[PDB]
Amino acid sequence: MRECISIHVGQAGVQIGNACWELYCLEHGIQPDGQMPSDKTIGGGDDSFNTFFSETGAGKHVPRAVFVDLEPTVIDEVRTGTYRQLFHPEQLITGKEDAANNYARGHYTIGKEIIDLVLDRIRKLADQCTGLQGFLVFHSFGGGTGSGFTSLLMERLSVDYGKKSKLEFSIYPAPQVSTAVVEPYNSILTTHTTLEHSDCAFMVDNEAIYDICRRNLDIERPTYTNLNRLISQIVSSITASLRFDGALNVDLTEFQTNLVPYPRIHFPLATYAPVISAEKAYHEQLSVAEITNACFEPANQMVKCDPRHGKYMACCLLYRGDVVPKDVNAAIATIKTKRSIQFVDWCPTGFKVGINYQPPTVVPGGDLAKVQRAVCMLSNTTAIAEAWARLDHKFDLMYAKRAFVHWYVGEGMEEGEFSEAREDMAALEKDYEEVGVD
Amino acid sequence: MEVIELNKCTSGQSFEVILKPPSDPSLEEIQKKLEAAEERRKYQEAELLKHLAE
Amino acid sequence: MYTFVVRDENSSVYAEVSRLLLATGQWKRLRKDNPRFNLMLGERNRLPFGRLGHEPGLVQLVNYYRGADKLCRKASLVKLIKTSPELSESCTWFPESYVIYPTDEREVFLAAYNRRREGREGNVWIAKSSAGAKGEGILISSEASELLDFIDEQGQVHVIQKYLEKPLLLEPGHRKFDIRSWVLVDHLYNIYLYREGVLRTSSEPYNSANFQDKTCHLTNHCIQKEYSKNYGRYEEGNEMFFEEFNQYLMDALNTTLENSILLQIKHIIRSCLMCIEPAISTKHLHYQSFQLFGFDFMVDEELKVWLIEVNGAPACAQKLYAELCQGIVDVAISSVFPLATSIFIKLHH
Amino acid sequence: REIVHIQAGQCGNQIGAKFWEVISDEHGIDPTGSYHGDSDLQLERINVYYNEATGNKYVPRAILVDLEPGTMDSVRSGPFGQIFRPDNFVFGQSGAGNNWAKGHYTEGAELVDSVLDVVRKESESCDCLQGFQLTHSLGGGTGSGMGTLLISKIREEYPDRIMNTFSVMPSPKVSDTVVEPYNATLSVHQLVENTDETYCIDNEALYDICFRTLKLTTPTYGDLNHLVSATMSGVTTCLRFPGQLNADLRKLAVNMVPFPRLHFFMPGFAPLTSQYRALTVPELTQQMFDSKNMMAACDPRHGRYLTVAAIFRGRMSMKEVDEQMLNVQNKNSSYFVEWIPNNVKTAVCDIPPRGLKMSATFIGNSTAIQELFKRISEQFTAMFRRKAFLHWYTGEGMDEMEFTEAESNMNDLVSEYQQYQDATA
Ligand SMILES: Nc1nc2c(ncn2[C@@H]2O[C@H](COP(=O)(O)OP(=O)(O)OP(=O)(O)O)[C@@H](O)[C@H]2O)c(=O)[nH]1
Ligand SMILES: Nc1ncnc2c1ncn2[C@@H]1O[C@H](COP(=O)(O)OP(=O)(O)CP(=O)(O)O)[C@@H](O)[C@H]1O
Ligand SMILES: Nc1nc2c(ncn2[C@@H]2O[C@H](COP(=O)(O)OP(=O)(O)O)[C@@H](O)[C@H]2O)c(=O)[nH]1
Ligand SMILES: [Ca+2]
Ligand SMILES: [Ca+2]
Ligand SMILES: [Ca+2]
Ligand SMILES: [Ca+2]
Ligand SMILES: [Mg+2]
Ligand SMILES: [Mg+2]
Ligand SMILES: [Mg+2]
Repeated sequence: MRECISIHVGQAGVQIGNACWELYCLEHGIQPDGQMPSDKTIGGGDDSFNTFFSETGAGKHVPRAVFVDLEPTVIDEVRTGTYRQLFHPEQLITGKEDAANNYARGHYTIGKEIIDLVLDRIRKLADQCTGLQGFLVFHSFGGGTGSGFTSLLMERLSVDYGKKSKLEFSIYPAPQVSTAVVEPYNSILTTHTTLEHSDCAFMVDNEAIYDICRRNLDIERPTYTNLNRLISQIVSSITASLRFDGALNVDLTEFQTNLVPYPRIHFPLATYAPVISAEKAYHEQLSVAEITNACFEPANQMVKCDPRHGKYMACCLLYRGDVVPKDVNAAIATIKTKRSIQFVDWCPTGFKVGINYQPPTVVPGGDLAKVQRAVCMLSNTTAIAEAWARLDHKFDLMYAKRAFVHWYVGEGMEEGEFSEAREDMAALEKDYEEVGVD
Repeated sequence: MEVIELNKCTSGQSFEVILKPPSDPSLEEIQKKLEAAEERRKYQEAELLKHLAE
Repeated sequence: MYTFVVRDENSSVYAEVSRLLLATGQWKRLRKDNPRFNLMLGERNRLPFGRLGHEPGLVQLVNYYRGADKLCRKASLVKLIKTSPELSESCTWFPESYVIYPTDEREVFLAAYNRRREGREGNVWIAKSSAGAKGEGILISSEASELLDFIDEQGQVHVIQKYLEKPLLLEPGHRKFDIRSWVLVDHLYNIYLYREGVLRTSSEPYNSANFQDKTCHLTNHCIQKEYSKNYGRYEEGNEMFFEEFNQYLMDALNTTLENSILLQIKHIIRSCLMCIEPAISTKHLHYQSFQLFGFDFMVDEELKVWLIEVNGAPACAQKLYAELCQGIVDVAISSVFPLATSIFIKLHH
Repeated sequence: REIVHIQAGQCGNQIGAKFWEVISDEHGIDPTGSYHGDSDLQLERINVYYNEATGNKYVPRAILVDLEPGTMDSVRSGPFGQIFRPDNFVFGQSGAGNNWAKGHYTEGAELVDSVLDVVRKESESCDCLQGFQLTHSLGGGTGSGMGTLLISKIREEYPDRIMNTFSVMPSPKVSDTVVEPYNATLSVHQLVENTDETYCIDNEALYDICFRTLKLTTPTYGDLNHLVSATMSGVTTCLRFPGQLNADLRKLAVNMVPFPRLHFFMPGFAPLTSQYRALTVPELTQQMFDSKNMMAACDPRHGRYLTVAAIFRGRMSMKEVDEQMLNVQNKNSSYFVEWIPNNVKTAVCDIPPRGLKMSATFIGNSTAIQELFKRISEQFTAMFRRKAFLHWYTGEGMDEMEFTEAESNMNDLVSEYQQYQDATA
């Protein structure tokens, strides 16, 4: 058994972390007080769920998680929430004032003053791991903390934990729910600085989640709570292999090995189905073929783009619920004859499939209906480069006038880091072109 | 289209389906950059305070 | 009201569409780089499809289908026809063609050529590439070696295609021609064939002897308007419209344009566009597409119709700009952005 | 995240007093500092503007400054006069005679250390000081000259804190003295350098609104100040109640100010009131963008919006809010610069202001504000080319060169705006 430490940075990272651990407790049968009746080894053990939960002699199951925000209002929710009893003070880290949506303020000005405290709290969790796998890092692209402090943390983690793997869950900025106008700056700066320190990053575009919530959950004006409970479902299906018995993606390394043949191109596209409104009492239950087919609908992707006009490097199907291999292969055979699914010439045209018999868990009283089977597809397609191109274009429009740049320089950042970061994204865009275009 | 590496456990199973075959900065360097940015902030504040003293 | 941007100032068709839209009082034009548009009249090259459909609250429509180049590039069309099961290894309406680079068919081509030589059948082929415009870069040869030599002397991928040695010749004049059909595909992937086509005719008589003279063989409007005398003696601008051509087919061949030719044209349009529909449909996309296509057809002396190429950014006949451009507004634009009989034939599928 | 409020001079104290009356009403605070509200949202961010004293009393974090006692005696006698901390009244006796030099260099110089003592005392009581807001006019002597002196001294002691002002611009239509253009031009230079955000409240616009829209034949400063307190409540709503957007002063400045000098905002409000009919979301959106609803006498159709913040208050369809905001951008698609993507941000607060079931406040960073500075610059030059009324200032130790420099800097500011009004992508 090898442990995984989750790190949640900034408002988005913290609030999504809160939703994920709520869902983990529902999935593993852990009550809000940390007790787990089904766990017969009191105060210890090396079960699959122990990869995410440690144990006290009193029988409490404690998340292997650290929460970090530069202002205390979001993390205080954790402290006074339903699952407050789960964590202890050492795991919650709040500062006095935030990065004001300013990458440079989160990375340089405030990051320098808090990084050693964060590492020390991380070191304490690591010291309880007999075989630490690595870290899962949740954060937004657009916030000053999520962008600026994360990138500093990732650099220091590569130093303090050279051999360990690091995975990201990153919230890509969407104007429909976005606060700041400088988020394209923060996104590019943090991607540039974090690129060589991340083994595999799952981008979630708030635009896509927002649209899924409006279209499938019939929520007129989705809130962060709506968005985060849907995101937590996707995160859960992605980390389930680390927390349950299985043979696919049982180690953080397996994510890189199965999804990332080229280190820089480490942003798999996630697609999830089915998303069904809980307000609908009766809903026709979708088959293996139908939910699998839905993995090739852009409307169900975590980032809106057209995989028909890209190339696949790797493709994983993660099913939860009443699924058997026979149905998966029958569905795949049909979908291949009907869909545009072109792999790069130097990769096998195939799918790694994992099935977990326990159906998805849904928060009681939430917006998602209980389904008998669901699937999350992780596909590394060049089509996700469309999301880099959009971001890079917004960056270019503002930077050509140096709009807002004085805010970053005023925190000690040099103007050259902008163009340096932008040139990195240009190379990234060219890497995707060279891999997926004829 | 063949299936391979079928692993079964009580909680589920996993396998692979093949349709067609194919054809870091140091700690000192980080502290350097952080202190460089802090010094640039200090220089700019010193200019402000000098301007205000004038 | 509705908003649109113009990013191909060189489009005769959409310059008129834009002009029509403004004259409606319900459309406003914005600067080329304003993202808050409802309609993009995009550029022919590098159209930024990946930036469409991400403006909150805007239904966005573009006048090109991403991926339609597969049909409108000479090399890609050959590859698409030979590999698409829907079009099969062999479909009877496209001339035997091969892609030759200076995934290469330089060998299978010579095989069929040698076979024809041994059969002493018509063994005339025409090499061409979508890199040459204005009749530049074509070579009609009876000898295969002359064809390949001409290819290697260039740097563009080329296709070699059997030359229709027995074309249908209009009379008087013993004159070759081709048919241009305009097809509009809307955001729902309805296929609308404009009721008015045009024949682009050769002014000089067809000479099956020497192919050196690239005039009586190439029916392109520019080659006739500059390289051939008597340009315009038979009809204005070497362009015959369907009423006259239909009347001719009746008088000369006791048949109609619909029966002898248009059935095959409609079949070929359907087959091509239905083939690529899974790959380019915007039915479940965050933005929608329509596109106007120019299909080019040959007719042989047996009244069999052959597809020659598909143009993705076609121009229009001067007499037909108004009607067709108005049709674009009604069928493709106003259908998505409503205001306050039919010139198209809907090809059901 | 505490804000420290400062009000200086006659205008600054009369407008500031009304501001505290209005928001004290919204947060449920009575004239004696006792809370008698009915919703927890009133108190969640009460600390931003109020200190808590024993007995669960709430004391405005407000400092009242003037060089004569008259107006501050009125405040202390006014409706909520007893709610202010008595130590926070700091005043002289000489007055400043509508003279920027007296406020900034002579009379004001003598009093400023006492003001900074009180400011330091409020700051020291803040768990995490967010910054300062100053209410003042630019046309007089104390608010203009001493107000900008205070901002400079505050910037010196608290260089890393945000400085925001509500600055009342003079107009010949609502004028006390001919020297107002001198005082305002001298002050604008200070503001260009030493504030992060300045709400430009134009007494010309306020008069026009009272006259043309509110149908007040003879507007008084009381009538104009009703518009200002309503506007100040609107623009501080996102600071005073739970919210995601422009939550604190620094995040707001980051989203509103693309270039450091261009931080002068045109505020707007709807509905304009001085009526029982419900106002629909479309009406709110159309009005708040209408030039007639702007508090600075500038036509937004004459320039372009760099950034816009819009705050909707009341219970309303947030879907309709997004729908109308996205709509109006298309009706004015050309008046938003295209090189700042998504530069219009919208916030909603369920608490409506007193007497309205819903309302909308508009905050625009528009290049059209250059019209306001051009107006001031012309009035300044008409007198300065003849050195008229200068002796009032040279008599206080000032030299003509200082006027020449202030005028140059404001013309630079105008040409800065014009530069970005012509800029395209
Ligand atoms: N999906 C989702 N997105 C969020 C959430 N909270 C914030 N965001 C998004 O994150 C971006 C803003 O970054 P934040 O995480 O709020 O900022 P921060 O990391 O706390 O850093 P600061 O600037 O110091 O506040 C915007 O694009 C928001 O839409 C959340 O709970 N769920
Ligand atoms: N296989 C063939 N057999 C007989 N004639 C042919 C032929 N291929 C081409 N032609 C003749 O050559 C002319 C030009 O060929 P092609 O269509 O490749 O050029 P092009 O791409 O310029 C057409 P357009 O002017 O519409 O763009 C055609 O109009 C036709 O008359
Ligand atoms: N809106 C408004 N403007 C005022 C008020 N009092 C004065 N003014 C304006 O402020 C300027 C006069 O400055 P004032 O504040 O009275 O002088 P000070 O005491 O030295 O700061 C002129 O432009 C007046 O029109 C007021 O109560 N409301
Ligand atoms: Ca145990
Ligand atoms: Ca590493
Ligand atoms: Ca004295
Ligand atoms: Ca002192
Ligand atoms: Mg935050
Ligand atoms: Mg062509
Ligand atoms: Mg006065």
